[PDB]
Amino acid sequence: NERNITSEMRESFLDYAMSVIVARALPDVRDGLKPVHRRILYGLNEQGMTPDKSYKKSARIVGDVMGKYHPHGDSSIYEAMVRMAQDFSYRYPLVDGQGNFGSMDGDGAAAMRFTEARMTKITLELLRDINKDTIDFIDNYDGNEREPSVLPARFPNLLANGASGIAVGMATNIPPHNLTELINGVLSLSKNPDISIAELMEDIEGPDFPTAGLILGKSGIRRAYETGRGSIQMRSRAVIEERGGGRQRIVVTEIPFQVNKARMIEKIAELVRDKKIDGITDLRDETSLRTGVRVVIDVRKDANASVILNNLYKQTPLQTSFGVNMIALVNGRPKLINLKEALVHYLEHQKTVVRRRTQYNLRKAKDRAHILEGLRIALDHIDEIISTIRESDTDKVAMESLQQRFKLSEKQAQAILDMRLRRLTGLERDKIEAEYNELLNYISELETILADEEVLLQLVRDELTEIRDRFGDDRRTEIQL
Amino acid sequence: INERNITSEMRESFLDYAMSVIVARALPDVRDGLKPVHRRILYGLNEQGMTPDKSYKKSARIVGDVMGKYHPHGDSSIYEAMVRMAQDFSYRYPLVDGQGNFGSMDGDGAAAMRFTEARMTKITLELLRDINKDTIDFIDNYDGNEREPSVLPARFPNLLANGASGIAVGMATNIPPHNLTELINGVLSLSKNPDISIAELMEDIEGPDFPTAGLILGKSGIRRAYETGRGSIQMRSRAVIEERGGGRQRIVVTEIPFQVNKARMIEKIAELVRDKKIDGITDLRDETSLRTGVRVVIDVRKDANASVILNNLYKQTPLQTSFGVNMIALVNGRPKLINLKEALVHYLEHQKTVVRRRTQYNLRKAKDRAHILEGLRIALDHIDEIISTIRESDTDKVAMESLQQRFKLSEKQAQAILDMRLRRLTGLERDKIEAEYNELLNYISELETILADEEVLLQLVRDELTEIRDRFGDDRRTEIQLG
Amino acid sequence: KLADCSSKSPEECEIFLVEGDSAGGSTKSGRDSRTQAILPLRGKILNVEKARLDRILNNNEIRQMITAFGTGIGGDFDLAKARYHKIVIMTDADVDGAHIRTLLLTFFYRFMRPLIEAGYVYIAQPPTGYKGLGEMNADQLWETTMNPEHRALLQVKLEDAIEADQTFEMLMGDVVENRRQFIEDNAVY
Amino acid sequence: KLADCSSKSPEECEIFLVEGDSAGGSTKSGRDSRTQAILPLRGKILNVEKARLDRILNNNEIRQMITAFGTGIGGDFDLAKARYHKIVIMTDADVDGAHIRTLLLTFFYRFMRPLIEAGYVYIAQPPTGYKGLGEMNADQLWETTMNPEHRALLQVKLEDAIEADQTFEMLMGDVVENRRQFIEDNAVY
DNA sequence: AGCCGTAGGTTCACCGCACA
DNA sequence: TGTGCGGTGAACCTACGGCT
Ligand SMILES: O=c1ccc2ccc(F)c3c2n1C[C@H]3CN1CCC(NCc2cc3c(nn2)OCCO3)CC1
Ligand SMILES: [Mn+2]
Ligand SMILES: [Mn+2]
Repeated sequence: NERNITSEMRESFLDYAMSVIVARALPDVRDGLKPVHRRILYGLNEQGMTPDKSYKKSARIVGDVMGKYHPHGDSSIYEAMVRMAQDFSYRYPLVDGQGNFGSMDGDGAAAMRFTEARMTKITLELLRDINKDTIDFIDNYDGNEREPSVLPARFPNLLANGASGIAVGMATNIPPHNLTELINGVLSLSKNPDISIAELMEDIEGPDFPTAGLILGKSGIRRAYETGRGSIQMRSRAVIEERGGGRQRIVVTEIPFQVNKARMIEKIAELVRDKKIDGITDLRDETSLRTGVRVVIDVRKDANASVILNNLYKQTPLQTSFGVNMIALVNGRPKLINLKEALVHYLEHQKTVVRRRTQYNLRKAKDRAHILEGLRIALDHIDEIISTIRESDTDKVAMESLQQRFKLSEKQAQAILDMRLRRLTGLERDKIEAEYNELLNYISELETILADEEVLLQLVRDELTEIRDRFGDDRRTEIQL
Repeated sequence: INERNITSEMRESFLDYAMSVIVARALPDVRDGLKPVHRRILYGLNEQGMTPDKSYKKSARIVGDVMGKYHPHGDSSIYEAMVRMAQDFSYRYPLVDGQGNFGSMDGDGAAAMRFTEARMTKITLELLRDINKDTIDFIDNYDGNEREPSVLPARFPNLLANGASGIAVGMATNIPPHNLTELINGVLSLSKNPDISIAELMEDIEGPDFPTAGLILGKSGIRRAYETGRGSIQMRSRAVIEERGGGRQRIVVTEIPFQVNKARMIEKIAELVRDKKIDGITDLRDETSLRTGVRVVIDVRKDANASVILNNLYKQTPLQTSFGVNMIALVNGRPKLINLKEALVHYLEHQKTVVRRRTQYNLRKAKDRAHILEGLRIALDHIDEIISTIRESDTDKVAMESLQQRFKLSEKQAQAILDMRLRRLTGLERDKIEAEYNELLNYISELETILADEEVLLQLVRDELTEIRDRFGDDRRTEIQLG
Repeated sequence: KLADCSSKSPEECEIFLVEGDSAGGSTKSGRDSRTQAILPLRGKILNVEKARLDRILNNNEIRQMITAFGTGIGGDFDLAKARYHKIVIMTDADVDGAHIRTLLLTFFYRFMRPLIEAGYVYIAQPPTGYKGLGEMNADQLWETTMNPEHRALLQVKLEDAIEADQTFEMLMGDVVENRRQFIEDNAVY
Repeated sequence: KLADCSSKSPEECEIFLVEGDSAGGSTKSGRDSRTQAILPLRGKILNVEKARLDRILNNNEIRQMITAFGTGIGGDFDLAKARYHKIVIMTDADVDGAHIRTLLLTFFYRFMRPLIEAGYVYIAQPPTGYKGLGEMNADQLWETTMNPEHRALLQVKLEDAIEADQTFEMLMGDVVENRRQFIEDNAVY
């Protein structure tokens, strides 16, 4: 009935601090997701909103996620889903959206009633075999549902899409990467547990932003990869060209990651008006859906456009630094990780997922084989099978007689009873046999995988290699010396 | 398509908007007493099995399924509409069961949909009863991906029971709520006398019955409304004069008029005292509690006549407000001003149609079932022959054809035999089938009997109406004082 | 709130009027920012036929339209000062969008009548099957409704002033009976 | 914004602080309006340990609380002018509710410290398993949390003034590292 | 007058951390 | 000083008829 103010402060604030750290702002090292992002993807998976199906309503998606898994504001859920659909925020979008989904100018997405969404083809790789006992499920916030604790994640999502998060007492800032480079890096690690950062960097050259652009030098990247912290200087793609007659202009076609284009432009205009920068006679955003990003900066006749550009880098977000701070949840706890640690935890997560899948496929195959052996016995002595059932007054007595006479299990006897008459036709009888033989080979194939750790690891390699070829793409961000 | 005359554009855009509002938004249908928004809500609750015996379901999920499948409009319109149906001060017979903050008489809005949960009320099951027995016409939805009902079976006279108020284009509607016991009795007398008059109906339906109780002054306004569909009814709060100590008195209000915001009424009373447009009032408190109930206290000055102050309060504040009855409802998809009888007539005809279409449906379903059972009897009596015929057949098509010609069976009969599981061959199934078939023949006869005689059908509607009455009928809440 | 275009030559410039940001978003992303300006409003706009001048001049959306066009109103209306030669009404393809179009035309007729007479007011024809413009992808909106090579724009014409004056009175005016009579005599269910 | 009570005797009056109108509704319907006042806020409040003096006095929610208590702040504080002998913090039963409590406690300790010393500040205890008070029925909120007969109010007591100054500075102050260290030392997973 | 209730629309307070 | 992103929270236009 009495509460000490010092204790109340320490307990309540810790309660909040911990919750934001482990269940809100920080991503898991295994799937690179936050709880809201994982809940949105899972919602799309359970509702079967696959890329082959048509676009589903954002309202229903958000409404289901909120009620079943995410006990928070609908605006937070919707905004997180929208961000996953933006090709300027996500190096490898996770949500395929229809309608107004926002712009590089900071414009928000249309109200959720108007927009529609589904998974992208790559998101299927995050969810692959999630129902084959690969990952651990947990109780939802109210004990009425079940949710995944982490995703199979068949591609290194944490490093591919990166992440930004402000928590309590810490924050996170991981940049996106090229998928082809990451997978190659992972392949090297699997062949060499003692590989160095320097060697891993032969595969992974540095960050790769969806908005392309340039990176200056390899020192910042190296520092970040080695320690988990480092400053990386980003720069816009800019060229100087003539526009007649004797006059020049600066043309920008790529801007730094996370920079608002409209905001950047106003900042330039502000400096021109305040006379803090000399030589600019006109500023136009010629960006078009059809022509791409194009920001034009007219230069005064005879003024040096190269000097003006260098000045814009110093005073406007035309050059912005990305401060790497790689904090992720490892074994549930926040931790500062380096490139190798991140790759190690992801590789180890891939081994467990493939082993658990194999063990699941095995159990189910054996259970089906057992049921097929029951039906095969039934087909061989179908006459006897009928007589046993015909002379039985109840199902319970029929069961017991079938088990007794044909030395069947309880499951086998039930299957025979559930069998429809149509199963007796020529083609149907041949299907039961055909399935059984295929299943025996399959069982054998799966046992070969579990009996050898190297074969398992090779399968992980082959499956990662398959995704690299299908979803792997070219580098967008140029890294200059 | 180069040009467009401004006048032509205005007429054709405007009539389009107006027509939509009139027939698909603001006006209720005379058959089920619902506007599309509410019908779509109740239907959504039924499709997901959100029945009274089930747990409450999240409001956000409800709104989201309804918005996506049936109602392509803002989420607020849907939510707030569901919220109203859950309030005991808005609906004489609530249609929705709510858990969480669902508003107040003081004008407070419901809590955000993420916090609330809802489900169907027991009485709502009666609106949806027999919806899956071909009683009502279904139509395609706004995009063509779903199906929705044009009207609900409405096993109780919902339009008059809960009433409605809507503002459309070119017209509006204002139908007060009524007592269910009274309504059903009226419907009964009408089914026994097509020539029954308004004055005779009023022997059953004494007048409106508000969820907020209170009083009504006179019968002239009520009579006019029932006779023509238009009339001004004077609603009055329930107020008493009692002693508070030391020779001082107070006015105590325990019931207020329908659709009147309590906090807003109180503020207007405080305004009159502050502006000195009324004298004798020393204090104004709102003592309303869950335990106490509605209780507004108005302290009178010592020796001042409290009855005079009350009278003035009625004239000067919403403590006495009038309900302007304007009974416009959709009759065959057109707006129409109707009286009390015409409303009961169209409702009774809807009930006669529903129950008939129900009996016709059960009859088809039964004949189909008897037909299948005949095919199963032949199969079990000659099971060995049936089994060899299937085994010797390579495909399903071949088996079906062999069964049809060898055993004199229809396509459906043959299919049901193929779908039949082996456990259906047990020793007691042959007798179990014979029993069901016999029962069905008797049942088919009972259904044909009803459809061959219009009086047995009408009487059946009466029994089912009477059954609703006894189970859901309650006491009158609003007292009608004369005059 | 106005999202203007680059050019300042009103003959080739045009301004699109949309219901809000959800529609404005797809519009801004699919437009040609060189000659196409965008003004997102706030849903249902005031019916000038039922409102008095003080009420009209103080409504935010009315003020922005006046400011954006640069023509002034009533007797001060100067056509030579227009910033766009194409004022395009592009409301959503639903019955409420049709109603906002009537509310806009009402305003243009009572305060910017010469603007219509010059053929400066147009009507976009977005495809049906969408609750709002926000539901469409930027390219789909551009190719079917905004691109001058493929789009079909409806130019508003004034034939008979007397009949137009009566039509605006009957439908948008305060007398409900006339409006009820029109509905009855023309409604086809 | 303040929904005050009937009685004007502070000795028996109390004021419940809730997160908003969603929670406020269940609160207003379930209380005793004779002695129970209710002031709904708008979520996370300004952190006074990080914000400047002028910003705090200009903050809309901060002013409403001071006006509600009627005691003034800092040097102009007067306990005899207290409108309620019980200031009850009743945030939602979630992590974000616990955080808002600390924010309010921080506010009461830096500007109305004597209010905590006099035993006027209380912490309500709503049932767990509810995302907010708006999710509860009026009656169940009253019986479990607000009913003097059955509620378990926790009285805030100040023990050590030195340890308290160091706690508020550590948890709510502008220095991140001290707060990170506290988490590392006290975290249990 | 506003207010009854289905409709179209949207804006701005706060926390938390690390970077220029 | 202001911004990136998941969180707590809420308001006020309008049409319509009737009465680093
Ligand atoms: O309080 C305020 C105060 C001011 C203000 C200003 C501008 C402004 F935009 C808004 C303001 N607000 C609130 C906000 C307006 N709200 C209305 C309702 C709208 N609903 C979203 C939604 C929820 C769903 C759902 N679908 N859609 O289905 C799934 C579960 O829940 C969300 C925006
Ligand atoms: Mn619209
Ligand atoms: Mn809360």
